[PDB]
Amino acid sequence: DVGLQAFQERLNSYKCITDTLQELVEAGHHFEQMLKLSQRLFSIALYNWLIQVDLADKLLQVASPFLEPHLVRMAKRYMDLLWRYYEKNRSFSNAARVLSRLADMHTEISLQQRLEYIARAILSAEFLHELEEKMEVARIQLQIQETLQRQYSHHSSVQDAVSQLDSELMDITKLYGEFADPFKLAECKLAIIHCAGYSDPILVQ
Amino acid sequence: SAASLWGPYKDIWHKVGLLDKILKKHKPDFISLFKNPPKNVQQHEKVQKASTEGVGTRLLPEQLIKEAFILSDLFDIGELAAVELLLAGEHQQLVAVLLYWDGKRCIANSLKALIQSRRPELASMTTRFTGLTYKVLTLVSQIDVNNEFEKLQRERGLGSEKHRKEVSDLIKECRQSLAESLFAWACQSPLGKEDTLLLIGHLERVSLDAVNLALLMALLYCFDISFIEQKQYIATIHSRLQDSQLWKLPGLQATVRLAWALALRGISQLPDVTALAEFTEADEAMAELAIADNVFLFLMESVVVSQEEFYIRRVHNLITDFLALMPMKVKQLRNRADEDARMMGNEPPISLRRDLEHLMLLIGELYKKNPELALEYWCPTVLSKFVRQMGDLLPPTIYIPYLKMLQGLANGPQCAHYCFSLLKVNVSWEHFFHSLMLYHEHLRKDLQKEQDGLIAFLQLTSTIITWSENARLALCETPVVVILGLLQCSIPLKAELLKTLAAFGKSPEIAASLWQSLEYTILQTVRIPSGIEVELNEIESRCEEYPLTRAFCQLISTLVESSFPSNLGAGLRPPGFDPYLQFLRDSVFRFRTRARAAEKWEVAEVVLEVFYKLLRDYEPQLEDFGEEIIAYKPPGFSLMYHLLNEPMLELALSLLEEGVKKHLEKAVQHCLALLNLTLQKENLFMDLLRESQLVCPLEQLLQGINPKADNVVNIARYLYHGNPELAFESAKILCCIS
Repeated sequence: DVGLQAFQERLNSYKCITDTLQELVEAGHHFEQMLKLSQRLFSIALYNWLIQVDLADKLLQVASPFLEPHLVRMAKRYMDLLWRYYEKNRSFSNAARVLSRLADMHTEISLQQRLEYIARAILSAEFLHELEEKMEVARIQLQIQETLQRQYSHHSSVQDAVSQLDSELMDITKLYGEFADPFKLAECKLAIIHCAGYSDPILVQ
Repeated sequence: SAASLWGPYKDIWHKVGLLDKILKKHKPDFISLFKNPPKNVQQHEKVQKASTEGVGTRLLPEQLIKEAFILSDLFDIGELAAVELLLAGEHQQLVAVLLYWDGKRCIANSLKALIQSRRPELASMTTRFTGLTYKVLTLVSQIDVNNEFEKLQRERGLGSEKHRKEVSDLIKECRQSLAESLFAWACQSPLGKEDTLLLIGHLERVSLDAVNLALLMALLYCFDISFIEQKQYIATIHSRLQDSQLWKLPGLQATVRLAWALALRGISQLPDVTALAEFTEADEAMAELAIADNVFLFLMESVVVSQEEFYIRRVHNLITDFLALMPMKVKQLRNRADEDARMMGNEPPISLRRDLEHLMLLIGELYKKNPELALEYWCPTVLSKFVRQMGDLLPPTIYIPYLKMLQGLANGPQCAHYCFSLLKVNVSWEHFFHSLMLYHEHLRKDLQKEQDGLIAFLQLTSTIITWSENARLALCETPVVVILGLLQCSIPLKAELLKTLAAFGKSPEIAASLWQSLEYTILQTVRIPSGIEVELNEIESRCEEYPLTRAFCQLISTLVESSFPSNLGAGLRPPGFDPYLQFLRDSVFRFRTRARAAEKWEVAEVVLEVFYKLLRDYEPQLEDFGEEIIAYKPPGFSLMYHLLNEPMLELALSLLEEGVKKHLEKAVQHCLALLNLTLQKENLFMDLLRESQLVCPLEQLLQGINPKADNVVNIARYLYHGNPELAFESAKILCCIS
């Protein structure tokens, strides 16, 4: 490719810089020098170094103009990067957009968190349109999930359903057909159709 | 993520059977495991909405939702993934389920093909992550995790066995494919000892598990190619194992380790390694400990019970290595065994020291039916050495398995020939004969140990005689006389003996000598008055037990084939073959009421075969297209006579009514053929044959056949069946009946 050799060589030097940084632990003068340098592989590498250390919180602090692109590229234990990112964005709009994606994301994150993301995202209030619908559908799953516990028709081993529920937002029809009808949750079904806004009186009745 | 679709894996596989780097580069999907997604609750809500997305989206109907849900429950799998599975495969009833297993099936196979087949860039690519190696053990564990059983237990009520078996099949094959992969790696020679220890632990977690055999294809070759592993590592394992002798519970580990030692000796014969170690402490002491720790029984067990090629070849190498490198140990055990017993021993006491014999059995079971391997023993005059040595261990306990082991070797017609030469030329057959004779004398004069030796004795003679050719005649000359004498004595072995004698039975005119023996042996103690039953009593008295009868039937069957001499039994009783058939009446008549089913068919088949032969045993066409005497003599007459009897025809008929192992199927064929022959020449018997000799007429048979409807219906049903013998003949019968 462009030649790999350059890459391998620099990394050794970079490791040296990181290695030296570690030894430092008049700490500040040393660090600011590194950050206040123009080298986008260096900084990206530095950040990568920081994440390994679990220095990641410190990352929020770093001003460097290089940092923003670093987070963005890395954005998709990345979740920490994202927890970092929405927090990173002082701006409300940018922060919200991330948490939304956070919730929507395909890595396993509990619904409670998915909702906490939405609760956070909503607070930061068409993006709004998507966020609110999300909150509504998510809530339904929570309700369905809660009922599943009470229901005695269920088997503990068919935990899979809960995993599915907490795991992600689901299609309304999927929620309706798969869950509500088979588990006869009439109330849930009704609420769901509310959100859908299904008017048909016969079916509703 | 990974493509949940079956098709790409299938196509790629066909390519290799073309390899496109592009598809292969898709790469890591050959993870094996579906580790990351299990059933997800979060995923369910997404699904229930009926709108789902894939890693475009699709609307999902209620029907599809249910199929998806069943999958998640059945395979603890993520709901969305389950969806992709359904989409990929044609949607039909539980199509997703199929894709799920299929996806895994070729993925494992491809990995297997690459690792085993290829030496290559790609082989390097697959291995390089060093993702596959990590996953291999876990993949195995994934199969193991009890999902199926719990469901069954829960299921017990409305059980669905069929769907379960489907799953069980796919998984078993997967484990089998996994076995090849692990083996392939060994050939591939990954880096070192750490894996072996982990693997040994992994296997240990599983002693009765049959599954252990799958691993037996990884370990043995691994030990075999100790040279590849670095000496530093080999030395460490050596020390590790020695300390490790504990494991009284892990029989399996003990055996594996023992195998390691077997291999180590060869490897250690490099001057660096060998000089350092002390033979007594380093090898013999521990190996001896392993044998004590039931290492041998384990090896025998694996052999007894049972990717055949890797297993057979690799195991064969182990067994041979054991023979060549190990003999100091064998001698040690041999001497040990001779001394231990002292002139009430329970079977368990006998078996304790029996480790050497167990080795012999190991050989017998492993080699049996594998003529490719068996030949090696006799091809050049160490295995050959091994036999000679085994031949010289006189104690009856060892002597017996020795006989058995050889029998296993004798399998090929070709090998049987060598076995023939072995005794004949380079123990001799006659000595064998002499021993049989000696036992005969002791038993009669007196009037388990012997049974053990004798049973083996017969087993060996029988195996060779059947396979051999002209040698059969020679063997006939040493064993026939002694063989006959032995049968006379009452032994529990008589049945076995008859089987052997039958094997000797020659097709030619030469046969008459044997006939004399048999007639002498039913008639010898007989009080035969002028009823018919008296003759029957003669046989029944002699053939008291079932094994006796089974053996008798086999012997008669062989003899009957172009059977016997004239005026049989002259002087002793009324002459002729006829009384033998009447005896069959006793058998065939209470055959139907046989208490084991397997046993039932066992007896029934021989009689049917004899039945058929006897019918053939006349040439009806000569008439159709000393004569009186000849017509009197053939068994065909008596056969027809009895067949007409209603218990006889009926029994034959039901065989047809109730049709379908494959063995049972043969019985059916004979039933049909028999009836056809009767119908064809029923007329000949009635008008040609019967008057010559002369007892009673025909009618009962027809009403049973023509009027029983089911028989007619069943035969009709048979025509369709692809056994041509059954179908072709079934067709003929209806013709004759009409």
